[PDB]
Amino acid sequence: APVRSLNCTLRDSQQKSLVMSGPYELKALHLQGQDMEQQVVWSMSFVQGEESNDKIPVALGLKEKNLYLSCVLKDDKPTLQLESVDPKNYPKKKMEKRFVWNKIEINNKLEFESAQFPNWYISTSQAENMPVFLGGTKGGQDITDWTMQFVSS
Repeated sequence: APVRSLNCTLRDSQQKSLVMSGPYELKALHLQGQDMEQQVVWSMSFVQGEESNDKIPVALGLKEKNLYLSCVLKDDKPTLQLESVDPKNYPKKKMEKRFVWNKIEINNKLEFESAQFPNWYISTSQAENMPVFLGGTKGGQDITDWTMQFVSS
């Protein structure tokens, strides 16, 4: 097949799950039991780019939906957003740079660094039910570590 993908869910190091807040926004919160069902399921694609043993470029989109995690400048600052794309042309092996994320395997966790903006990571707040955002600080007050779970697809 052209581009390879696998389905998964993501949780931050504080065990918070992701749910689609608005139409183009994600929020992180502690979920368990029935609520679990609300969590977003992703289709992670292995696209083209600078690769390494612990740095794999990927694209992140919602499963079965033409929505992808993108990186753009807003108020002179790298920002995260969910972007709509033509459902016929995606996903592809050569994704536009703003859609590429470097999946980094640290200790036993994962970090998602923007390919566009070096050292900017998909982060979550310690707080409950807050938006997921792009952060440029490491080891600070915000969470930048994740674990992924593979789903039967």
